[PDB]
Amino acid sequence: IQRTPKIQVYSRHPAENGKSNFLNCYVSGFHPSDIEVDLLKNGERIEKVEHSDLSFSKDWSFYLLYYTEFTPTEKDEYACRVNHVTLSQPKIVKWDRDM
Amino acid sequence: LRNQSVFNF
Amino acid sequence: GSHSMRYFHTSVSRPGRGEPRFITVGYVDDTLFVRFDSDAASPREEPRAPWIEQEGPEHWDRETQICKAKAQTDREDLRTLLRYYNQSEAGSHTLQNMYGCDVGPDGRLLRGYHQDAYDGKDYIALNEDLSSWTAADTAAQITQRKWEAARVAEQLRAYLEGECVEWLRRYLENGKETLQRADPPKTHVTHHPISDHEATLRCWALGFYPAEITLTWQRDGEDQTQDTELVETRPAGDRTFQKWAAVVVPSGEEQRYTCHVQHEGLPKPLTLRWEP
Repeated sequence: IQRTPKIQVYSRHPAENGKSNFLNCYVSGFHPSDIEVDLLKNGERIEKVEHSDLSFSKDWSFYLLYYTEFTPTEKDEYACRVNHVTLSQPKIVKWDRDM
Repeated sequence: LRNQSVFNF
Repeated sequence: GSHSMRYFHTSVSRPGRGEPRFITVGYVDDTLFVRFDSDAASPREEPRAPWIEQEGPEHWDRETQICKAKAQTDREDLRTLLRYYNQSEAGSHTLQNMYGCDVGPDGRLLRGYHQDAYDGKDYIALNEDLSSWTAADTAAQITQRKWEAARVAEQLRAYLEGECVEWLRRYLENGKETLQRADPPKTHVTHHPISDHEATLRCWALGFYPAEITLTWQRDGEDQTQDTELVETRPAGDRTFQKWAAVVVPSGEEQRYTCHVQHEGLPKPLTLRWEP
């Protein structure tokens, strides 16, 4: 029995072009715990990406926060790419400043 | 502060 | 208000890739304060909150010793569970344990916990009485019998009612600046046209602590439970949390909708509307 991750891509503070912020990808509600998470800048993998220590919810499902410091702009597109044993292919969720 | 006790299944 | 202390443990076997990875974290409410990772360069119980840094080296040694002993018993338990569930030694399996206590505003014990899961399913749990067990199946019933013979529940009860509550009280006082401060949510409503005939109203809550919050939309004063899209509460990365609730509204009917916000940091629940 396996649970597929829920994925949310968002910023720490409300986005303002030219101002430093943090880009977050929160993955949650998944089982087993092995998971691959990438943050993308214009479709390419961001190198400086940290993550929280593995923890779990009351229903035993796992959650992780992946994050990086970034300066949002009008042109630059950001996304989060997730792979897990429940996914036949990597799922990409685009960053939408309104979500 | 953690529980120091050890128990096995 | 009310508070909790919890320790979470996860062991994940990886046959053919060395020994199981063990990761354990401790929290007071929604604040991480200690972590231990068996895959770290020098595994130790590491402080993760400024208010715990004051604890001495004898304290770090104790905690590290417990984490190492728990990684070892988990490795033994993962082998045991292969036998109890008649499984091959080829697959990866997960063992999870949580234990802790809840206290009220007066610091008295509200309840204690000790529970385990195997491969993401309940295995065995200490009941709220701190004296009896709930076993999920005939394999967990074997552990129940062993734990009843060893009077494990009595040992757990003594820790949960004693050290667990006393150290939670100690941490709450040492961390009173952050642990006993509730940050109310920063709230606003955004409007997003979907088409000529409908738009999205999204009610936001940002920068709040602790994570617990209630965000709801009403139409003419009636809760819109079925029609509200509610995202899971999410960490911002600066200790605070975020959440939003959205409803699809027909053009021109925006003033029939109201957003309701409940949070510990709020003396009274808030009511918001889409302003322009």
